[PDB]
Amino acid sequence: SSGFSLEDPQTHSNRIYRMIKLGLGID
Amino acid sequence: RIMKAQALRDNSTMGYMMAKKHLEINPDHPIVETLRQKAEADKNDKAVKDLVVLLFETALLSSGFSLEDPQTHSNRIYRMIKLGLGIDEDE
Amino acid sequence: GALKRAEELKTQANDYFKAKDYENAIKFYSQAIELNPSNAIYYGNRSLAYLRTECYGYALGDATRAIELDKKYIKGYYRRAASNMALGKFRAALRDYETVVKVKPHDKDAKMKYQECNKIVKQKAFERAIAGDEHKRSVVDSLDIESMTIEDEYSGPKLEDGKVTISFMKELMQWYKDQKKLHRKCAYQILVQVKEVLSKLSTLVETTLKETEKITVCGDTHGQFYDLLNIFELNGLPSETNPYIFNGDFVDRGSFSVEVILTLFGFKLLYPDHFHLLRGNAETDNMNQIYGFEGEVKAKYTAQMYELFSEVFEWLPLAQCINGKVLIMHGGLFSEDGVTLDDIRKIERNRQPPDSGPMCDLLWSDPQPQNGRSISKRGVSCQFGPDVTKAFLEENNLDYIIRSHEVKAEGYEVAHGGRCVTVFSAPNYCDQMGNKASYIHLQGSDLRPQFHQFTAVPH
Ligand SMILES: [Mn+2]
Ligand SMILES: [Mn+2]
Repeated sequence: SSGFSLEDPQTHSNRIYRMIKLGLGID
Repeated sequence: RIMKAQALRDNSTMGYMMAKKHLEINPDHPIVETLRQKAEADKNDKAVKDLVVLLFETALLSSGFSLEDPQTHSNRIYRMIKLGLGIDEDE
Repeated sequence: GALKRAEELKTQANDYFKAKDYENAIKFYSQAIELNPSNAIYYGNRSLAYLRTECYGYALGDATRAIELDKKYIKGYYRRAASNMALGKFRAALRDYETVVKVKPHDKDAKMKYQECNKIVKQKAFERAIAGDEHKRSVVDSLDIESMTIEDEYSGPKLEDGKVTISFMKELMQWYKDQKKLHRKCAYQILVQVKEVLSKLSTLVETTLKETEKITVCGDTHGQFYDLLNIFELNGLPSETNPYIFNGDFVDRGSFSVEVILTLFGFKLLYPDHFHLLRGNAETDNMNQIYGFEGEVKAKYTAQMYELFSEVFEWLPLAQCINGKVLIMHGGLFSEDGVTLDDIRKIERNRQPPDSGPMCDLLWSDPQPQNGRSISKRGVSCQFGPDVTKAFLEENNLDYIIRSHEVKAEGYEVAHGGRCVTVFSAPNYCDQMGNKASYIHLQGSDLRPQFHQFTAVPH
Protein backbone atom coordinates (compact mmCIF):
# COMPACT_ATOMS: atom_id res chain seq x y z
CA SER A 1 0.00 0.00 0.00
CA SER A 2 3.10 2.23 0.47
CA GLY A 3 4.59 1.67 -3.03
CA PHE A 4 7.25 -0.88 -2.02
CA SER A 5 7.56 -4.09 -4.05
CA LEU A 6 8.05 -7.44 -2.30
CA GLU A 7 11.42 -9.25 -2.25
CA ASP A 8 9.60 -12.47 -3.28
CA PRO A 9 5.99 -11.90 -4.52
CA GLN A 10 5.61 -15.68 -4.83
CA THR A 11 5.92 -16.33 -1.04
CA HIS A 12 3.34 -13.59 -0.27
CA SER A 13 1.04 -15.46 -2.67
CA ASN A 14 1.87 -18.87 -1.10
CA ARG A 15 0.96 -17.37 2.34
CA ILE A 16 -2.25 -15.89 0.84
CA TYR A 17 -3.01 -19.37 -0.66
CA ARG A 18 -2.32 -20.99 2.79
CA MET A 19 -5.11 -18.66 3.91
CA ILE A 20 -7.32 -19.26 0.80
CA LYS A 21 -7.19 -23.05 1.41
CA LEU A 22 -8.97 -22.22 4.71
CA GLY A 23 -11.27 -19.94 2.63
CA LEU A 24 -12.12 -22.92 0.34
CA GLY A 25 -12.01 -25.68 3.06
CA ILE A 26 -9.45 -27.69 0.98
CA ASP A 27 -6.90 -28.77 3.64
CA ARG B 1 6.64 -1.36 -15.60
CA ILE B 2 9.72 0.25 -17.08
CA MET B 3 7.96 2.33 -19.77
CA LYS B 4 5.48 3.72 -17.18
CA ALA B 5 8.44 4.84 -15.05
CA GLN B 6 10.33 6.88 -17.75
CA ALA B 7 10.77 10.61 -16.90
CA LEU B 8 10.44 12.04 -20.49
CA ARG B 9 8.35 9.53 -22.58
CA ASP B 10 4.72 10.31 -23.52
CA ASN B 11 2.90 7.05 -22.57
CA SER B 12 -0.54 8.32 -23.89
CA THR B 13 0.18 6.53 -27.23
CA MET B 14 0.85 3.14 -25.44
CA GLY B 15 -2.44 1.73 -26.90
CA TYR B 16 -0.73 -0.03 -29.85
CA MET B 17 2.24 -1.45 -27.80
CA MET B 18 0.52 -2.46 -24.54
CA ALA B 19 -0.15 -6.23 -24.53
CA LYS B 20 -3.44 -7.88 -23.38
CA LYS B 21 -3.56 -10.32 -20.40
CA HIS B 22 -4.50 -13.95 -20.97
CA LEU B 23 -5.28 -15.82 -17.76
CA GLU B 24 -4.24 -19.49 -17.38
CA ILE B 25 -5.38 -21.92 -14.62
CA ASN B 26 -3.76 -25.11 -13.21
CA PRO B 27 -6.25 -27.96 -13.94
CA ASP B 28 -4.52 -30.29 -11.44
CA HIS B 29 -4.27 -27.85 -8.54
CA PRO B 30 -6.86 -28.31 -5.70
CA ILE B 31 -8.19 -24.67 -5.66
CA VAL B 32 -9.17 -24.80 -9.39
CA GLU B 33 -10.69 -28.30 -9.00
CA THR B 34 -12.69 -27.00 -6.00
CA LEU B 35 -13.70 -23.90 -8.02
CA ARG B 36 -15.28 -26.11 -10.76
CA GLN B 37 -17.27 -27.85 -7.96
CA LYS B 38 -18.27 -24.43 -6.52
CA ALA B 39 -19.22 -22.96 -9.92
CA GLU B 40 -21.17 -26.17 -10.80
CA ALA B 41 -23.96 -25.56 -8.26
CA ASP B 42 -24.52 -21.90 -9.19
CA LYS B 43 -23.04 -20.14 -12.24
CA ASN B 44 -24.30 -16.77 -10.92
CA ASP B 45 -23.06 -17.25 -7.32
CA LYS B 46 -21.23 -14.08 -6.22
CA ALA B 47 -18.99 -16.14 -3.87
CA VAL B 48 -17.26 -17.69 -6.92
CA LYS B 49 -17.32 -14.21 -8.63
CA ASP B 50 -15.47 -12.85 -5.58
CA LEU B 51 -12.73 -15.49 -5.89
CA VAL B 52 -12.15 -14.83 -9.59
CA VAL B 53 -11.33 -11.19 -8.80
CA LEU B 54 -9.25 -12.07 -5.64
CA LEU B 55 -7.31 -14.82 -7.45
CA PHE B 56 -6.85 -12.46 -10.42
CA GLU B 57 -5.45 -9.74 -8.14
CA THR B 58 -3.19 -12.29 -6.41
CA ALA B 59 -2.01 -13.57 -9.82
CA LEU B 60 -1.41 -10.04 -11.19
CA LEU B 61 0.61 -9.17 -8.17
CA SER B 62 2.97 -12.14 -8.67
CA SER B 63 3.30 -11.39 -12.43
CA GLY B 64 4.56 -7.77 -12.00
CA PHE B 65 1.46 -5.70 -12.68
CA SER B 66 0.69 -2.85 -10.24
CA LEU B 67 -2.71 -2.73 -8.55
CA GLU B 68 -4.32 0.45 -9.96
CA ASP B 69 -6.36 0.33 -6.69
CA PRO B 70 -4.04 -1.20 -4.05
CA GLN B 71 -6.39 -0.43 -1.10
CA THR B 72 -9.00 -2.96 -2.23
CA HIS B 73 -6.53 -5.87 -1.98
CA SER B 74 -5.31 -4.47 1.36
CA ASN B 75 -8.85 -4.25 2.77
CA ARG B 76 -9.49 -7.82 1.49
CA ILE B 77 -6.45 -9.14 3.44
CA TYR B 78 -7.49 -7.02 6.49
CA ARG B 79 -10.98 -8.60 6.25
CA MET B 80 -9.07 -11.90 5.98
CA ILE B 81 -7.22 -11.11 9.22
CA LYS B 82 -10.63 -10.38 10.89
CA LEU B 83 -11.39 -14.05 10.06
CA GLY B 84 -7.97 -15.25 11.27
CA LEU B 85 -8.50 -13.41 14.60
CA GLY B 86 -12.23 -14.32 15.01
CA ILE B 87 -13.48 -10.65 14.96
CA ASP B 88 -15.14 -10.54 11.46
CA GLU B 89 -18.51 -9.33 12.92
CA ASP B 90 -16.72 -7.08 15.53
CA GLU B 91 -17.85 -9.38 18.46
CA GLY C 1 -53.26 -37.96 36.74
CA ALA C 2 -54.19 -36.77 33.20
CA LEU C 3 -50.50 -36.66 32.06
CA LYS C 4 -50.38 -40.52 32.05
CA ARG C 5 -53.24 -40.58 29.46
CA ALA C 6 -51.31 -38.01 27.38
CA GLU C 7 -48.16 -40.27 27.73
CA GLU C 8 -50.17 -43.33 26.48
CA LEU C 9 -51.52 -41.11 23.65
CA LYS C 10 -47.82 -40.20 22.96
CA THR C 11 -46.90 -43.92 22.53
CA GLN C 12 -49.57 -44.24 19.78
CA ALA C 13 -48.50 -40.73 18.54
CA ASN C 14 -44.98 -42.08 17.82
CA ASP C 15 -46.54 -44.94 15.80
CA TYR C 16 -48.84 -42.41 14.00
CA PHE C 17 -45.95 -39.84 13.44
CA LYS C 18 -43.87 -42.65 11.76
CA ALA C 19 -47.04 -43.22 9.62
CA LYS C 20 -47.40 -39.39 8.84
CA ASP C 21 -50.63 -38.96 10.94
CA TYR C 22 -49.13 -35.82 12.59
CA GLU C 23 -52.38 -33.96 13.51
CA ASN C 24 -53.45 -36.61 16.07
CA ALA C 25 -49.92 -36.59 17.55
CA ILE C 26 -49.89 -32.74 17.82
CA LYS C 27 -53.32 -32.73 19.61
CA PHE C 28 -51.89 -35.22 22.16
CA TYR C 29 -48.68 -33.08 22.46
CA SER C 30 -50.86 -30.03 23.32
CA GLN C 31 -52.79 -32.06 25.95
CA ALA C 32 -49.46 -33.20 27.50
CA ILE C 33 -48.00 -29.59 27.82
CA GLU C 34 -51.38 -28.18 29.03
CA LEU C 35 -50.52 -29.98 32.27
CA ASN C 36 -46.78 -30.88 32.29
CA PRO C 37 -43.87 -28.36 31.82
CA SER C 38 -41.10 -30.92 32.55
CA ASN C 39 -41.14 -34.09 30.30
CA ALA C 40 -37.87 -32.90 28.63
CA ILE C 41 -37.02 -35.94 26.43
CA TYR C 42 -40.57 -36.07 25.01
CA TYR C 43 -40.49 -32.21 24.61
CA GLY C 44 -37.50 -32.59 22.47
CA ASN C 45 -39.49 -35.20 20.47
CA ARG C 46 -42.35 -32.71 19.97
CA SER C 47 -39.47 -30.33 19.03
CA LEU C 48 -38.38 -32.86 16.32
CA ALA C 49 -41.96 -33.62 15.15
CA TYR C 50 -42.55 -29.86 14.97
CA LEU C 51 -39.34 -29.37 12.88
CA ARG C 52 -40.61 -32.11 10.45
CA THR C 53 -43.99 -30.26 10.39
CA GLU C 54 -42.12 -26.89 10.08
CA CYS C 55 -43.48 -25.71 13.52
CA TYR C 56 -40.16 -24.00 14.16
CA GLY C 57 -41.33 -21.62 16.87
CA TYR C 58 -42.92 -24.19 19.22
CA ALA C 59 -39.94 -26.53 19.09
CA LEU C 60 -37.43 -23.63 19.46
CA GLY C 61 -39.31 -22.31 22.51
CA ASP C 62 -39.64 -25.87 24.00
CA ALA C 63 -35.93 -26.49 23.68
CA THR C 64 -34.98 -22.98 25.01
CA ARG C 65 -37.22 -23.32 28.11
CA ALA C 66 -36.04 -26.87 28.80
CA ILE C 67 -32.33 -25.86 28.44
CA GLU C 68 -32.94 -22.80 30.66
CA LEU C 69 -34.55 -24.93 33.37
CA ASP C 70 -32.28 -27.91 32.55
CA LYS C 71 -28.81 -26.74 31.53
CA LYS C 72 -27.77 -30.46 31.12
CA TYR C 73 -30.44 -31.30 28.40
CA ILE C 74 -27.94 -32.16 25.61
CA LYS C 75 -30.49 -33.81 23.25
CA GLY C 76 -32.57 -30.59 23.58
CA TYR C 77 -29.52 -28.47 22.54
CA TYR C 78 -29.02 -30.87 19.58
CA ARG C 79 -32.74 -30.48 18.54
CA ARG C 80 -32.47 -26.67 18.96
CA ALA C 81 -29.34 -26.47 16.77
CA ALA C 82 -30.98 -28.75 14.13
CA SER C 83 -34.08 -26.47 14.09
CA ASN C 84 -31.83 -23.36 13.82
CA MET C 85 -29.98 -24.95 10.84
CA ALA C 86 -33.34 -25.81 9.16
CA LEU C 87 -34.51 -22.17 9.68
CA GLY C 88 -31.17 -21.05 8.11
CA LYS C 89 -29.46 -19.71 11.32
CA PHE C 90 -25.82 -20.95 11.61
CA ARG C 91 -24.33 -18.89 14.53
CA ALA C 92 -27.14 -19.88 17.00
CA ALA C 93 -26.77 -23.55 15.97
CA LEU C 94 -22.98 -23.20 16.64
CA ARG C 95 -23.62 -21.80 20.16
CA ASP C 96 -25.99 -24.70 20.88
CA TYR C 97 -23.64 -27.30 19.28
CA GLU C 98 -20.63 -25.95 21.29
CA THR C 99 -22.86 -26.15 24.39
CA VAL C 100 -23.98 -29.80 23.62
CA VAL C 101 -20.32 -30.59 22.91
CA LYS C 102 -18.96 -29.05 26.19
CA VAL C 103 -21.81 -30.44 28.39
CA LYS C 104 -21.50 -33.96 26.82
CA PRO C 105 -18.28 -34.31 24.80
CA HIS C 106 -18.76 -38.10 24.50
CA ASP C 107 -21.45 -38.05 21.74
CA LYS C 108 -19.55 -37.95 18.39
CA ASP C 109 -22.83 -37.29 16.46
CA ALA C 110 -23.12 -33.83 18.08
CA LYS C 111 -19.32 -33.28 17.63
CA MET C 112 -19.13 -34.15 13.89
CA LYS C 113 -22.23 -31.98 13.20
CA TYR C 114 -20.72 -29.05 15.15
CA GLN C 115 -17.52 -29.16 13.06
CA GLU C 116 -19.45 -29.60 9.77
CA CYS C 117 -21.50 -26.48 10.66
CA ASN C 118 -18.27 -24.62 11.65
CA LYS C 119 -16.81 -25.54 8.19
CA ILE C 120 -20.03 -24.30 6.50
CA VAL C 121 -19.77 -21.01 8.53
CA LYS C 122 -16.14 -20.54 7.27
CA GLN C 123 -17.61 -20.16 3.73
CA LYS C 124 -20.09 -17.38 4.78
CA ALA C 125 -17.35 -15.69 6.87
CA PHE C 126 -14.93 -15.78 3.88
CA GLU C 127 -17.75 -14.45 1.61
CA ARG C 128 -18.26 -11.44 3.97
CA ALA C 129 -14.45 -10.84 3.92
CA ILE C 130 -13.95 -11.10 0.09
CA ALA C 131 -17.07 -9.42 -1.45
CA GLY C 132 -17.76 -5.89 -2.85
CA ASP C 133 -20.25 -4.08 -5.19
CA GLU C 134 -20.15 -5.35 -8.83
CA HIS C 135 -19.54 -2.06 -10.74
CA LYS C 136 -16.74 0.50 -11.42
CA ARG C 137 -17.41 3.37 -8.93
CA SER C 138 -16.60 6.37 -11.23
CA VAL C 139 -19.52 8.93 -11.58
CA VAL C 140 -20.60 8.52 -7.86
CA ASP C 141 -17.62 10.90 -7.32
CA SER C 142 -19.96 13.62 -8.86
CA LEU C 143 -21.98 13.42 -5.58
CA ASP C 144 -18.74 13.82 -3.60
CA ILE C 145 -17.56 16.81 -5.75
CA GLU C 146 -20.90 18.65 -5.30
CA SER C 147 -21.17 17.81 -1.61
CA MET C 148 -17.68 19.40 -1.35
CA THR C 149 -19.02 22.69 -2.95
CA ILE C 150 -15.75 23.79 -4.68
CA GLU C 151 -17.75 26.81 -5.82
CA ASP C 152 -21.56 27.04 -5.29
CA GLU C 153 -23.19 29.56 -7.73
CA TYR C 154 -22.48 31.80 -10.71
CA SER C 155 -23.40 35.11 -12.48
CA GLY C 156 -26.03 33.46 -14.81
CA PRO C 157 -27.84 30.53 -13.03
CA LYS C 158 -29.47 30.43 -9.54
CA LEU C 159 -30.07 26.64 -9.48
CA GLU C 160 -32.10 24.85 -6.76
CA ASP C 161 -30.83 21.60 -5.06
CA GLY C 162 -33.25 19.59 -7.31
CA LYS C 163 -36.37 20.36 -9.44
CA VAL C 164 -34.95 23.67 -10.77
CA THR C 165 -37.83 26.19 -11.29
CA ILE C 166 -39.33 26.70 -14.81
CA SER C 167 -38.22 30.38 -14.44
CA PHE C 168 -34.59 29.20 -13.87
CA MET C 169 -34.86 26.73 -16.81
CA LYS C 170 -36.08 29.78 -18.82
CA GLU C 171 -33.10 31.86 -17.49
CA LEU C 172 -30.65 29.07 -18.43
CA MET C 173 -31.98 29.02 -22.02
CA GLN C 174 -31.87 32.85 -22.28
CA TRP C 175 -28.12 33.07 -21.41
CA TYR C 176 -27.52 30.19 -23.84
CA LYS C 177 -28.68 32.99 -26.22
CA ASP C 178 -25.96 35.08 -24.44
CA GLN C 179 -23.68 31.93 -24.80
CA LYS C 180 -22.69 31.55 -21.09
CA LYS C 181 -22.22 28.20 -19.18
CA LEU C 182 -23.27 26.66 -15.84
CA HIS C 183 -20.81 26.47 -12.93
CA ARG C 184 -19.19 22.97 -12.79
CA LYS C 185 -20.78 22.02 -9.39
CA CYS C 186 -24.29 23.13 -10.50
CA ALA C 187 -23.92 21.38 -13.90
CA TYR C 188 -22.92 18.23 -11.91
CA GLN C 189 -25.82 18.84 -9.43
CA ILE C 190 -28.46 18.61 -12.17
CA LEU C 191 -26.57 15.86 -14.09
CA VAL C 192 -26.26 13.39 -11.16
CA GLN C 193 -29.94 13.98 -10.23
CA VAL C 194 -30.95 13.45 -13.92
CA LYS C 195 -28.82 10.25 -13.96
CA GLU C 196 -30.49 8.95 -10.77
CA VAL C 197 -33.98 9.66 -12.17
CA LEU C 198 -33.12 8.03 -15.56
CA SER C 199 -31.61 5.00 -13.72
CA LYS C 200 -34.92 4.51 -11.76
CA LEU C 201 -37.28 5.19 -14.75
CA SER C 202 -38.85 2.15 -16.55
CA THR C 203 -36.19 -0.29 -17.99
CA LEU C 204 -37.70 0.27 -21.43
CA VAL C 205 -40.60 2.67 -21.90
CA GLU C 206 -44.15 1.78 -22.98
CA THR C 207 -46.94 4.39 -22.53
CA THR C 208 -50.67 4.76 -23.27
CA LEU C 209 -50.86 8.36 -24.65
CA LYS C 210 -53.99 10.40 -23.59
CA GLU C 211 -56.68 11.87 -25.85
CA THR C 212 -56.62 15.74 -25.99
CA GLU C 213 -52.80 16.16 -25.84
CA LYS C 214 -50.88 17.30 -29.00
CA ILE C 215 -47.56 15.72 -30.15
CA THR C 216 -44.39 17.73 -30.50
CA VAL C 217 -41.63 15.64 -32.10
CA CYS C 218 -38.04 16.39 -32.92
CA GLY C 219 -36.23 14.01 -35.17
CA ASP C 220 -32.51 14.77 -35.38
CA THR C 221 -31.70 18.28 -34.10
CA HIS C 222 -27.87 18.32 -34.05
CA GLY C 223 -27.49 20.89 -31.25
CA GLN C 224 -27.98 24.60 -32.15
CA PHE C 225 -29.39 27.47 -29.97
CA TYR C 226 -31.46 29.00 -32.81
CA ASP C 227 -33.08 25.56 -33.28
CA LEU C 228 -34.17 25.72 -29.59
CA LEU C 229 -35.54 29.26 -30.13
CA ASN C 230 -37.25 28.15 -33.37
CA ILE C 231 -39.03 25.16 -31.74
CA PHE C 232 -40.33 27.70 -29.15
CA GLU C 233 -41.76 29.53 -32.26
CA LEU C 234 -43.08 26.26 -33.81
CA ASN C 235 -45.01 25.32 -30.62
CA GLY C 236 -45.78 26.59 -27.15
CA LEU C 237 -43.76 25.42 -24.09
CA PRO C 238 -43.67 21.61 -23.27
CA SER C 239 -44.61 22.60 -19.68
CA GLU C 240 -46.36 19.31 -18.57
CA THR C 241 -49.03 20.51 -21.08
CA ASN C 242 -48.06 18.85 -24.43
CA PRO C 243 -46.30 15.42 -25.01
CA TYR C 244 -42.78 16.28 -26.11
CA ILE C 245 -40.73 13.57 -27.74
CA PHE C 246 -37.09 14.19 -28.62
CA ASN C 247 -36.29 11.28 -30.92
CA GLY C 248 -33.05 12.54 -32.36
CA ASP C 249 -29.42 13.04 -32.74
CA PHE C 250 -28.87 16.13 -30.50
CA VAL C 251 -25.25 16.14 -29.10
CA ASP C 252 -23.13 16.27 -32.13
CA ARG C 253 -22.49 18.34 -35.35
CA GLY C 254 -23.21 21.73 -33.75
CA SER C 255 -21.17 24.03 -31.41
CA PHE C 256 -24.00 24.39 -28.83
CA SER C 257 -24.51 20.62 -28.45
CA VAL C 258 -23.78 20.05 -24.70
CA GLU C 259 -26.04 23.04 -24.03
CA VAL C 260 -29.02 21.44 -25.81
CA ILE C 261 -28.88 18.32 -23.55
CA LEU C 262 -28.17 20.45 -20.43
CA THR C 263 -31.54 22.28 -20.82
CA LEU C 264 -33.45 19.23 -22.19
CA PHE C 265 -32.31 17.10 -19.21
CA GLY C 266 -33.55 19.88 -16.91
CA PHE C 267 -36.95 19.80 -18.65
CA LYS C 268 -37.05 15.95 -18.30
CA LEU C 269 -36.60 16.29 -14.48
CA LEU C 270 -39.41 18.90 -14.30
CA TYR C 271 -41.79 17.31 -16.86
CA PRO C 272 -41.20 13.49 -16.38
CA ASP C 273 -44.53 11.84 -17.30
CA HIS C 274 -44.87 12.82 -21.04
CA PHE C 275 -41.41 14.26 -21.96
CA HIS C 276 -39.46 11.40 -23.64
CA LEU C 277 -35.90 11.75 -24.87
CA LEU C 278 -34.68 8.84 -27.03
CA ARG C 279 -31.14 7.84 -28.06
CA GLY C 280 -29.95 8.92 -31.43
CA ASN C 281 -27.20 6.73 -32.78
CA ALA C 282 -25.19 10.05 -32.59
CA GLU C 283 -25.58 10.28 -28.83
CA THR C 284 -23.50 7.04 -28.48
CA ASP C 285 -19.74 7.16 -27.19
CA ASN C 286 -17.76 6.85 -30.52
CA MET C 287 -19.89 9.57 -32.26
CA ASN C 288 -18.25 12.12 -29.95
CA GLN C 289 -14.76 11.09 -31.09
CA ILE C 290 -15.53 11.18 -34.84
CA TYR C 291 -17.32 14.60 -34.68
CA GLY C 292 -14.98 15.90 -31.93
CA PHE C 293 -17.64 16.48 -29.17
CA GLU C 294 -15.45 14.44 -26.77
CA GLY C 295 -12.67 17.09 -27.11
CA GLU C 296 -15.17 19.99 -27.46
CA VAL C 297 -16.56 19.10 -23.99
CA LYS C 298 -12.94 18.52 -22.71
CA ALA C 299 -12.07 22.18 -23.57
CA LYS C 300 -15.42 23.59 -22.22
CA TYR C 301 -15.14 21.49 -19.01
CA THR C 302 -12.57 18.97 -17.62
CA ALA C 303 -12.88 15.40 -18.96
CA GLN C 304 -15.05 13.88 -16.16
CA MET C 305 -18.05 15.97 -17.42
CA TYR C 306 -17.79 14.22 -20.82
CA GLU C 307 -17.53 10.83 -19.06
CA LEU C 308 -20.78 11.63 -17.22
CA PHE C 309 -22.45 12.65 -20.52
CA SER C 310 -21.21 9.37 -22.10
CA GLU C 311 -22.63 7.43 -19.10
CA VAL C 312 -25.97 9.30 -19.36
CA PHE C 313 -25.99 8.42 -23.12
CA GLU C 314 -26.14 4.73 -21.98
CA TRP C 315 -28.84 5.58 -19.38
CA LEU C 316 -30.97 7.30 -22.11
CA PRO C 317 -34.20 5.52 -23.43
CA LEU C 318 -33.61 3.34 -26.51
CA ALA C 319 -37.11 3.08 -28.14
CA GLN C 320 -40.77 3.50 -27.06
CA CYS C 321 -44.42 3.08 -28.10
CA ILE C 322 -47.11 5.80 -28.14
CA ASN C 323 -50.68 4.55 -27.44
CA GLY C 324 -49.67 1.03 -28.71
CA LYS C 325 -50.37 2.57 -32.21
CA VAL C 326 -47.05 4.32 -33.11
CA LEU C 327 -43.43 3.32 -32.53
CA ILE C 328 -41.26 6.34 -31.71
CA MET C 329 -37.89 5.27 -32.76
CA HIS C 330 -34.62 6.42 -34.07
CA GLY C 331 -34.53 3.83 -36.96
CA GLY C 332 -36.52 0.50 -36.76
CA LEU C 333 -36.90 -2.84 -34.86
CA PHE C 334 -33.96 -5.33 -35.11
CA SER C 335 -33.76 -8.67 -37.02
CA GLU C 336 -37.06 -10.66 -37.62
CA ASP C 337 -40.69 -9.40 -37.44
CA GLY C 338 -41.31 -10.92 -33.94
CA VAL C 339 -39.27 -8.35 -31.91
CA THR C 340 -41.22 -6.09 -29.50
CA LEU C 341 -40.09 -3.49 -26.95
CA ASP C 342 -41.14 -6.28 -24.47
CA ASP C 343 -38.35 -8.47 -26.00
CA ILE C 344 -35.85 -5.53 -25.98
CA ARG C 345 -36.73 -4.43 -22.35
CA LYS C 346 -35.14 -7.62 -20.93
CA ILE C 347 -31.76 -6.03 -21.91
CA GLU C 348 -31.03 -3.22 -19.41
CA ARG C 349 -30.14 0.40 -20.30
CA ASN C 350 -26.44 0.20 -19.29
CA ARG C 351 -25.02 -1.23 -22.56
CA GLN C 352 -24.26 -0.94 -26.33
CA PRO C 353 -23.87 -3.97 -28.79
CA PRO C 354 -21.58 -3.78 -31.88
CA ASP C 355 -22.26 -0.97 -34.41
CA SER C 356 -24.14 -3.44 -36.64
CA GLY C 357 -25.59 -5.33 -33.57
CA PRO C 358 -29.05 -5.39 -31.90
CA MET C 359 -29.49 -1.91 -30.27
CA CYS C 360 -27.46 -0.27 -33.11
CA ASP C 361 -29.64 -2.23 -35.60
CA LEU C 362 -32.55 -0.39 -33.90
CA LEU C 363 -30.86 3.04 -33.96
CA TRP C 364 -29.77 2.88 -37.58
CA SER C 365 -31.71 0.21 -39.56
CA ASP C 366 -32.55 2.23 -42.67
CA PRO C 367 -35.79 2.29 -44.73
CA GLN C 368 -36.53 1.02 -48.19
CA PRO C 369 -39.69 1.35 -50.34
CA GLN C 370 -38.32 -2.10 -51.35
CA ASN C 371 -40.75 -4.14 -49.28
CA GLY C 372 -38.42 -6.87 -47.89
CA ARG C 373 -35.62 -6.71 -45.33
CA SER C 374 -32.20 -5.88 -46.81
CA ILE C 375 -28.67 -4.78 -45.72
CA SER C 376 -27.26 -1.26 -46.15
CA LYS C 377 -24.02 0.48 -47.28
CA ARG C 378 -24.01 3.25 -44.58
CA GLY C 379 -22.38 0.91 -41.98
CA VAL C 380 -25.07 -0.81 -39.78
CA SER C 381 -25.64 -3.33 -42.67
CA CYS C 382 -29.47 -3.24 -42.27
CA GLN C 383 -32.49 -1.72 -44.08
CA PHE C 384 -36.18 -2.77 -43.85
CA GLY C 385 -39.33 -2.00 -45.86
CA PRO C 386 -43.17 -1.94 -46.15
CA ASP C 387 -43.94 -5.70 -46.09
CA VAL C 388 -41.69 -6.29 -43.02
CA THR C 389 -42.87 -3.06 -41.31
CA LYS C 390 -46.54 -4.09 -41.83
CA ALA C 391 -45.62 -7.47 -40.28
CA PHE C 392 -44.10 -5.61 -37.25
CA LEU C 393 -47.28 -3.46 -36.97
CA GLU C 394 -49.41 -6.65 -36.77
CA GLU C 395 -46.99 -8.60 -34.50
CA ASN C 396 -46.67 -5.61 -32.14
CA ASN C 397 -50.32 -4.37 -32.70
CA LEU C 398 -49.20 -0.84 -33.88
CA ASP C 399 -50.68 1.20 -36.80
CA TYR C 400 -47.61 3.23 -37.99
CA ILE C 401 -43.89 4.03 -37.31
CA ILE C 402 -42.11 7.39 -36.97
CA ARG C 403 -38.44 7.71 -37.97
CA SER C 404 -36.06 10.61 -37.48
CA HIS C 405 -32.47 9.76 -38.58
CA GLU C 406 -32.70 10.43 -42.34
CA VAL C 407 -31.47 13.82 -43.61
CA LYS C 408 -33.68 15.25 -46.42
CA ALA C 409 -33.16 17.70 -49.30
CA GLU C 410 -36.67 18.90 -48.22
CA GLY C 411 -38.68 18.45 -45.04
CA TYR C 412 -40.38 15.14 -44.10
CA GLU C 413 -41.21 11.81 -45.79
CA VAL C 414 -44.50 10.15 -46.60
CA ALA C 415 -43.65 6.80 -48.26
CA HIS C 416 -45.53 3.55 -49.17
CA GLY C 417 -48.91 5.26 -48.52
CA GLY C 418 -47.93 7.05 -45.25
CA ARG C 419 -47.84 3.91 -43.02
CA CYS C 420 -44.27 4.99 -42.27
CA VAL C 421 -43.60 8.61 -41.28
CA THR C 422 -40.27 10.53 -41.43
CA VAL C 423 -39.49 13.77 -39.53
CA PHE C 424 -36.13 15.60 -39.75
CA SER C 425 -35.43 18.56 -37.52
CA ALA C 426 -31.88 19.88 -38.26
CA PRO C 427 -32.25 22.56 -41.04
CA ASN C 428 -28.49 23.14 -41.09
CA TYR C 429 -26.19 20.18 -40.25
CA CYS C 430 -23.15 22.43 -40.87
CA ASP C 431 -22.05 24.76 -43.79
CA GLN C 432 -21.67 21.55 -45.92
CA MET C 433 -25.46 20.92 -45.59
CA GLY C 434 -28.36 23.46 -45.42
CA ASN C 435 -31.89 22.26 -46.40
CA LYS C 436 -35.60 22.35 -45.28
CA ALA C 437 -36.78 20.79 -41.97
CA SER C 438 -40.04 19.26 -40.93
CA TYR C 439 -42.03 19.17 -37.76
CA ILE C 440 -45.22 17.21 -37.13
CA HIS C 441 -48.44 18.00 -35.37
CA LEU C 442 -50.32 14.85 -34.33
CA GLN C 443 -52.96 14.44 -31.56
CA GLY C 444 -53.24 11.71 -28.90
CA SER C 445 -56.95 10.82 -29.55
CA ASP C 446 -56.97 10.69 -33.38
CA LEU C 447 -53.88 9.40 -35.24
CA ARG C 448 -52.59 10.15 -38.78
CA PRO C 449 -49.28 11.98 -39.63
CA GLN C 450 -49.74 15.75 -40.35
CA PHE C 451 -46.86 18.06 -41.24
CA HIS C 452 -45.26 21.41 -40.49
CA GLN C 453 -42.48 22.99 -42.52
CA PHE C 454 -39.56 25.00 -41.18
CA THR C 455 -37.68 27.33 -43.49
CA ALA C 456 -34.37 28.85 -42.33
CA VAL C 457 -31.77 29.06 -39.50
CA PRO C 458 -29.32 31.91 -38.61
CA HIS C 459 -25.94 31.70 -36.79
MN1 LIG D 1 -28.39 12.64 -37.47
MN1 LIG E 1 -28.63 9.45 -36.35
